[PDB]
Amino acid sequence: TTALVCDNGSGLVKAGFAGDDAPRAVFPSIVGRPRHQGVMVGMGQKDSYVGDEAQSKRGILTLKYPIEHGIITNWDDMEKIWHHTFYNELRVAPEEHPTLLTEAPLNPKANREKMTQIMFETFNVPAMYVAIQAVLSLYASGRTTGIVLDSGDGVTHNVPIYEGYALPHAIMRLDLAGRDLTDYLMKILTERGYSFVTTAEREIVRDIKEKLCYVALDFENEMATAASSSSLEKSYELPDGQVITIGNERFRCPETLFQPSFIGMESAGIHETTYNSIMKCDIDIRKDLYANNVMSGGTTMYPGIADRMQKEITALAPSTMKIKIIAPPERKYSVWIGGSILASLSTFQQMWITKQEYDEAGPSIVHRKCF
Amino acid sequence: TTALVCDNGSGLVKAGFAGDDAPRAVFPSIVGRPRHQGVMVGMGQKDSYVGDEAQSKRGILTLKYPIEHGIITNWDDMEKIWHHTFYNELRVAPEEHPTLLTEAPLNPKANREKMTQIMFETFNVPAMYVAIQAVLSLYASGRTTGIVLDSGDGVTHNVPIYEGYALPHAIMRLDLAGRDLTDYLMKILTERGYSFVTTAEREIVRDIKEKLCYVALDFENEMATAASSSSLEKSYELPDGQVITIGNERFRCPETLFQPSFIGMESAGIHETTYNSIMKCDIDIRKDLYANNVMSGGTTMYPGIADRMQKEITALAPSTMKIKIIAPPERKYSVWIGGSILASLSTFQQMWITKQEYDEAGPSIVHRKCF
Amino acid sequence: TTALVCDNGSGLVKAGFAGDDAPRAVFPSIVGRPRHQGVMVGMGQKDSYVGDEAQSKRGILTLKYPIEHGIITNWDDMEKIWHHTFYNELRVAPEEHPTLLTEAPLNPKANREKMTQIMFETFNVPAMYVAIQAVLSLYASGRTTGIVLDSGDGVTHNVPIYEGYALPHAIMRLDLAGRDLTDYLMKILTERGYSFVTTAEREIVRDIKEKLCYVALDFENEMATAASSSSLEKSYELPDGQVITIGNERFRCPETLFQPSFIGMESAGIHETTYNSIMKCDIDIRKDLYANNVMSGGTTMYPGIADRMQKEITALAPSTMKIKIIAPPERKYSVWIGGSILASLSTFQQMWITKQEYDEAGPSIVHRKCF
Amino acid sequence: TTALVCDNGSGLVKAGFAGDDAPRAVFPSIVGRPRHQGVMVGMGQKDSYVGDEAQSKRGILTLKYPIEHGIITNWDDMEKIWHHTFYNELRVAPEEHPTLLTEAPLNPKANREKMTQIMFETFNVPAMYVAIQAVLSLYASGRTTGIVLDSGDGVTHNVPIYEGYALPHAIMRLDLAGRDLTDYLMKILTERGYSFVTTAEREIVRDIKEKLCYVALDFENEMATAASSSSLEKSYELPDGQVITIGNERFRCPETLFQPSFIGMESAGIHETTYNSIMKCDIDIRKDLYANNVMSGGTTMYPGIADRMQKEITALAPSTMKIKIIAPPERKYSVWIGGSILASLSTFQQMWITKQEYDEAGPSIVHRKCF
Amino acid sequence: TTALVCDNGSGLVKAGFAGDDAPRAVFPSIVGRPRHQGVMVGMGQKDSYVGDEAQSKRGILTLKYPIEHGIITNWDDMEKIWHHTFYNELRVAPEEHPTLLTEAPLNPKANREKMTQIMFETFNVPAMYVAIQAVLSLYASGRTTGIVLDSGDGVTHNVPIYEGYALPHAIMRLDLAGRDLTDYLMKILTERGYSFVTTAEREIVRDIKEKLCYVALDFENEMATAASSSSLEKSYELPDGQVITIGNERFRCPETLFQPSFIGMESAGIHETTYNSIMKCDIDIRKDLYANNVMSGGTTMYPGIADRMQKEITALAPSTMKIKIIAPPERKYSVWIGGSILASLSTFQQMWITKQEYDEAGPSIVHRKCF
Ligand SMILES: Nc1ncnc2c1ncn2[C@@H]1O[C@H](COP(=O)(O)OP(=O)(O)O)[C@@H](O)[C@H]1O
Ligand SMILES: Nc1ncnc2c1ncn2[C@@H]1O[C@H](COP(=O)(O)OP(=O)(O)O)[C@@H](O)[C@H]1O
Ligand SMILES: Nc1ncnc2c1ncn2[C@@H]1O[C@H](COP(=O)(O)OP(=O)(O)O)[C@@H](O)[C@H]1O
Ligand SMILES: Nc1ncnc2c1ncn2[C@@H]1O[C@H](COP(=O)(O)OP(=O)(O)O)[C@@H](O)[C@H]1O
Ligand SMILES: Nc1ncnc2c1ncn2[C@@H]1O[C@H](COP(=O)(O)OP(=O)(O)O)[C@@H](O)[C@H]1O
Ligand SMILES: [Mg+2]
Ligand SMILES: [Mg+2]
Ligand SMILES: [Mg+2]
Ligand SMILES: [Mg+2]
Ligand SMILES: [Mg+2]
Repeated sequence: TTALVCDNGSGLVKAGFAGDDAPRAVFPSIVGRPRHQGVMVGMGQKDSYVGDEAQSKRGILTLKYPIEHGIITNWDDMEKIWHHTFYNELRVAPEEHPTLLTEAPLNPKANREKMTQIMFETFNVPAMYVAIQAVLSLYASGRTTGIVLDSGDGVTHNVPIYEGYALPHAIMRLDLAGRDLTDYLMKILTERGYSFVTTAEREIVRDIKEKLCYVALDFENEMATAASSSSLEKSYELPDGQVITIGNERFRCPETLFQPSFIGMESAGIHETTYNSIMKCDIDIRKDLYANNVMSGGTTMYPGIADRMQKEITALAPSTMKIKIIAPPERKYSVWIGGSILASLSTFQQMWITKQEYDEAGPSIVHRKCF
Repeated sequence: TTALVCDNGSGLVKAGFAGDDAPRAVFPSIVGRPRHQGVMVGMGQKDSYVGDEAQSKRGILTLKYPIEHGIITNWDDMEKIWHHTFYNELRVAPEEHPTLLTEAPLNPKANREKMTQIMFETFNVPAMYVAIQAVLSLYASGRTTGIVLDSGDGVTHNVPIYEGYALPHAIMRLDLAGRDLTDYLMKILTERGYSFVTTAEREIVRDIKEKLCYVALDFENEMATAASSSSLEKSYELPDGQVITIGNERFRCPETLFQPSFIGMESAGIHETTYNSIMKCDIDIRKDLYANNVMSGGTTMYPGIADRMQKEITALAPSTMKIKIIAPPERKYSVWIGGSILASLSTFQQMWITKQEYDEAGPSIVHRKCF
Repeated sequence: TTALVCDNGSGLVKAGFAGDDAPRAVFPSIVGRPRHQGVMVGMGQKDSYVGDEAQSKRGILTLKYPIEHGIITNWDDMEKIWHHTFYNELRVAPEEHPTLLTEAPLNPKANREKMTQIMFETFNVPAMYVAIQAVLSLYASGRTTGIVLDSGDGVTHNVPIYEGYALPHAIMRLDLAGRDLTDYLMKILTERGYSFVTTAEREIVRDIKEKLCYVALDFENEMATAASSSSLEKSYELPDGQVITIGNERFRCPETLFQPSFIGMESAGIHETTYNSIMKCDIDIRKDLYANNVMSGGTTMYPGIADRMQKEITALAPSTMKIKIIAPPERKYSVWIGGSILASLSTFQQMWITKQEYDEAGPSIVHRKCF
Repeated sequence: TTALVCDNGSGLVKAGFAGDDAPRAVFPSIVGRPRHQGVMVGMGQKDSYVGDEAQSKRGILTLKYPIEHGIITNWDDMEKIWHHTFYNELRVAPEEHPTLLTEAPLNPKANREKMTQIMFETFNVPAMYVAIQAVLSLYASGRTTGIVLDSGDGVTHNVPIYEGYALPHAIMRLDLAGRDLTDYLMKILTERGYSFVTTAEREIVRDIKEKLCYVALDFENEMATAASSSSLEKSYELPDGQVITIGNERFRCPETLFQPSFIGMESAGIHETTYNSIMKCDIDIRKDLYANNVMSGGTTMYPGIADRMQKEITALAPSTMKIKIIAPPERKYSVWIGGSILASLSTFQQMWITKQEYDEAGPSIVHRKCF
Repeated sequence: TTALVCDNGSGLVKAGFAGDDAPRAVFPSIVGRPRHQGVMVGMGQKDSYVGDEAQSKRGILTLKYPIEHGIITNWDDMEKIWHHTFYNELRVAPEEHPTLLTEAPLNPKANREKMTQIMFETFNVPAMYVAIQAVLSLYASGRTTGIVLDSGDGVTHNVPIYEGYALPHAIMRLDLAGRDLTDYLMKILTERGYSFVTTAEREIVRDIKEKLCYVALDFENEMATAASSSSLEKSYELPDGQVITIGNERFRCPETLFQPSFIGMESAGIHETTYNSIMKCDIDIRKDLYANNVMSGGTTMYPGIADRMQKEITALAPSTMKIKIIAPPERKYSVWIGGSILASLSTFQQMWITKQEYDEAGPSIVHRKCF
């Protein structure tokens, strides 16, 4: 019949039917209340703005993100986003089609149980599933081996997979993603005197970094060139028509991926975290993981991120190993296309968690993995 | 049934029923006592002249204005003007029809409380409301976005509105208006030897500026042309039949709008005040305000005021922004037609402050804004 | 070398060199033609009488005043008065010494331009200046702060000054002065049956008020005492030897200063005009103006005018403010001594309008104020 | 020898030698031009008034503040203030003594580079340093741990410090300070009809809030008491001698500290910002920060601000934590006394940026932090 | 004279003189560098924190462990820990007293040679020895037979001993210890949403498991009780004052001892490893080993670990064998007290490796075992 695949993670909700080549719905997943004055409810001024209208009428709204570090925080408000996706954006009657929800690894169980209970209680979904983003992201390439390095707006995580088996003892999760690169760019742009404070202005810095930034191949040489010369400097126009000149900051923001120290995060970068998750694995595997290192999600679409990563992990692993980094076009949709394949896969149809089965067996059903 | 809308501000009282295309009553709102001799009360010489009779029999009267800078000063005398409006000019029995009164922003609370208490105590109005002139002025265009630049005889003020929301943190109010341009013209006309002193003669200079004056597109070029040549000079006939020649003064009076320094007022002009009230607003809004800059009220009917304003704000804001200044015909009635629409609007009928509700909840009721 | 200072205002021409303690020339500034019969010109009967001879041979002459409300009206006749001052009274050759002319504020520009053009055209003055009487009047005290309340025969005006700066937005000018008090006394003396009609008889009432009148401290008590008793009555001898008894009228004439309604003038008195010109000024100044309120000119030499004024403004201003009214002796010469100081002041010598400079730059030169 | 410490921030310049117990110079740091008329430069009327003379002769001057939100805006005019401090107020020859300048955190680099370049170029300071106000403010207590909550006229900021180490990843900066509380009081005082407009009148509201205001312990109870009763009302005398009655407004102005929504600022209050900057820090630290929460600067001298703050953060943090707020007397001088200690500290003498070192190494020297 | 015994293994350094009943020094053996900012070395901020100060000032430090799996990794940093132990903690002059160092079995020879070379080169120890922890642990009981099951922070190992002879062909070593149980608890506590990431937070989970955890007698029954009921749940307070509720996790962490599969370790548990090391031994011995099964070290102090172990090995070995598990109090000090006895034993004094003997015979001396 149909299946509805939703990348439910932080930032863009991607949703729309399986059996299609691209998402049908993509919208920022923000919720906004009128800031300046209490709502003129007697005249019917709508007090909630979710998804697209919020960004369209950004300046008057307290834009809240209801998913923070991949953990759903506001349950009253996340349900408004699902409400909007099914009834307004897709215009699909949700009681009729199964829904494949997706999650980060190593989340609190309570978040999966609430997310399930709502879908069975208020939307009355007929059948449902919660998958892990890094596994779906692999089907999108057609491969059955690789270390899926998945970035995002909220959570970065690695899931090595081999011969279709999933290794659950070497999943890694960082808390480093586009929201932390945005909160860093908002701090390094004040060195030029541009000062963004409110959430609406954050939704402008979240657009600067999308276009202007690029990953410096060698960070310590570009910190020379950006000091001696101004061919690196580039200019961008704000909504009001004022022009920014962004210069040096243009490549320091993605650098924090590789140096989490910059943001105060005591961690390995993403290059040391892929390498650690490989070294943790058995010695027999590693020559196959090095050859199949797949990337997905935004904050892995900066120009040249692959060409740096491959050099930077090459500097760690032995020189007898060829290292190829599979960064296909449309990484932004990798997880959704993985859902659009896996939901149409003829073997999968036994894994759906039928509403009846949850109603009788109780919420612990959701943690089963008879995959 | 009906609603009575009154522009109660300084200068012309505009009044007459909602559901009509134009005011039914327009009269100068002056009060006058016989000056020269104490009134022959035993013979019944009427000692008060309000509205039209005062201007008709101007020369013998001490014309007082009971509203000064939008603040009602004489409570004994303002009530004579409402008395005259309801009983003599409209000939409407006021106990029967709700009345929508209008106010400047940032007025003292005490002025709204007295104005309410009189309407409920002596006129016994059945239901009443006090609105802000710059919000009503926007409905008159049908728009739901724009920076309402409202001039007048007493108070100039800006109210940006967006998507029907009102931003109350960026209302600005100046104290610069037709009464200050009149008091300036009375001072620059003495350079030609015409000297107007009494209030009756002020009600002649208040008519000179209405007809003779115009806004110079470029002030510093016209101060050349008016020096080298006399095509700029123009002539006007007084009530007694003597002819004035007004020359250079003809365009210096509206110039004080843009240069409040001229009148001793330490302020931005109206071009810097619209621009400041825009810059104060959030960056996301500003491209929409620049496109919807609405004007209202007299002292915004001088020929070419729009065509200067648009150049003068264009000189401030970025050159990527189109700036359109919406100065419709009948700016003089914009606020009244806004009242004639808003009072007939089907959603508004819950906002009336019923007499019973004020009688029980006490005068603090008038500051509520469940709009 | 020298400078010639002239109080050119209405009534007494005061003239004579700077660097002296008192005017050298003081004379009534009247012009007179033989009234009764056309002049016996073939026998050489002199048809013009200016200054002192006119008053000396008053009774046969149509005494005209060539300055009316501080505006020069007869240009053919005012030039006779300057002619007489330089050649006959001072006996000074005017081509040789600079002349500091003085003016009322808010005069028509044309009056300053004609007054300049004559001095450069017919007298061929080498260098010249036109100052404002109320500024000069302040130097006479040595102060650099105060509200200069300047009376006169023609024009009353206020000029607040502070720290040597002049505030040009709070100059006030009334049209109320000794000529209007004379024309009022000529009307209230007919209540006793004395009737003065001709201009010569006006030059007698202008001498009655100088001696007999005084300012009543409390007007409404003296209108009692003058009704119940006759210690207030006083007697004066006319030129022919007839005795007047002036009684009640003795203090009603200066009262019109404080109540311009009496003369049909719709105005604040001088006590409300000083107070209005203070209230107009910035709040930071006012405690300094109240302490430095200077008086000058005749019609401010009536006995007790200061002691009333100080009570009458004390009744307006707040009771925390000390109010001191600086009425020095020789108020009549205050403006002239101010000229005799300012013309000898070493900084001033750059402000002279050299004849060459007017000849080349044209009559608009006279309005410059690089003071 | 000596060291000159200057709190260069917005509002009061505090300056005077290290090794003393209190500033030797304290003056408002305003610059003023004569407003009403263009300066009589040929007579030598001084056209600039900085520091004390400006406030002394307030009413005639366009008081500009050359530091706005801690960012120096007018470079031509700020240099007049340093000129006045060194040559006129301290009468110290600046080529001879090192100067410790102080700054807000997160300022634009360009502001530090200009501020340095001027001190080395025009004053020719022999050696100089730019420190951060919140670090110096801690030495003033003698502590080596605490969350320095520093308010001011321009910028509020938090700097947690622990064991003498500075954590640079949890500095927070708001744009909320005495200038915004003044601009709010000027808006809420119009509810009583007092209307202050010009900058001179702002320098009176900036004195009202200093004396009359106090922080309400419980805002929502005092909004009851101020409604039912008038023991809360208090009265104050203006320079002219008129008395204000300030009532309800008396405690709503400091409330905006805790509720930035009131001023249109979308932010946490200062109570949520200290708590956020603590929660951001590592879990091991927090019990030590709660015990050492230091306050400094004006707008942290309102009566009872500490006793509210301690309750309001106690409502957030866990109840097992004792919270002590160290608000010593002379918070106004905390930063200056910190400079007077740190500039005399024997270890510091290697951190001075010698003029030679800047001349050779170039302006990037100023961002080094070999602290 | 004296002898200095040091448990040099991972986690707590235990040190202090032989001939005493308990260690004199016990401290975490961590090394820490300031994380957040490069050290202010010119001011003398100490850049190294070892032992107790590191844990005391935990939150600002990158806590590194210099011993990893019983192998010394950082030679520059381990020497700082010996430096601190001898000079600061014991305050003993090390050139004067022999030192008995202790080691895991089956270590790389290079680790013993470096450890020896440092003690003879930089500390200049007069005489020294490296013993094996599991042999010393037996003397602590006074027994001369038993299978010493020694746990720790780094290495678990078995050494069967019989009649004082050591069997070197049945030493077993696992890589499973308190550091792996900590890294597992940090992963299972995220199921409740508590997420510990940094090393400082690891030093809090390393304290949770010390107090809250206990060994479930029957794991599969307690996984029932913890599902049906909440008497098992227990609560603990963090340093900041926030309370954890730990529940189910409380007994799954020590379970990984018995099921190394849980941590991804392909191994027998400790119950199968004691049993394998017994079965490997000759049939004549085994009835004596079963009766003398001694435990030592932390991660063998969890409540009830003995009472489970004895049941779980009883399930393997024949039912004719009595099995007694000798878990005395103060297992944490067993190895140190074994050193404090063996170093005072009169026969041992010939086994010291004199400095002279190493200087002449070369580093291969350290592997001799003329025991
Ligand atoms: N073309 C791009 N270049 C750089 N960054 C991008 C680009 N597109 C999106 N991003 C950023 O990547 C982040 C995550 O996007 P996305 O992968 O859609 O999140 P999720 O996968 O959780 O929906 C967002 O901050 C987004 O702005
Ligand atoms: N056609 C005109 N041209 C110029 N000025 C005008 C014109 N009509 C009115 N004005 C002046 O505008 C001022 C305000 O008029 P109005 O807008 O009616 O005041 P309000 O809106 O407060 O009633 C008055 O001084 C009036 O004389
Ligand atoms: N002693 C006096 N008492 C009252 N009024 C006087 C006295 N002297 C002069 N006046 C009147 O004051 C008027 C103005 O005189 P004056 O100040 O000389 O005029 P101006 O200053 O314009 O020359 C004249 O009417 C004069 O008669
Ligand atoms: N006693 C006081 N009570 C309340 N506010 C004060 C007091 N003294 C000063 N202020 C206000 O605090 C603000 C900042 O003062 P200050 O701390 O000197 O600024 P800075 O530290 O930047 O020099 C000013 O607006 C000042 O008026
Ligand atoms: N009372 C206890 N209960 C449970 N575990 C403990 C206890 N005390 C210590 N541990 C843990 O045992 C581990 C090893 O401690 P220890 O035996 O001192 O190591 P070593 O013997 O190598 O010095 C450490 O992780 C320690 O936290
Ligand atoms: Mg994603
Ligand atoms: Mg109007
Ligand atoms: Mg005079
Ligand atoms: Mg400060
Ligand atoms: Mg041990």
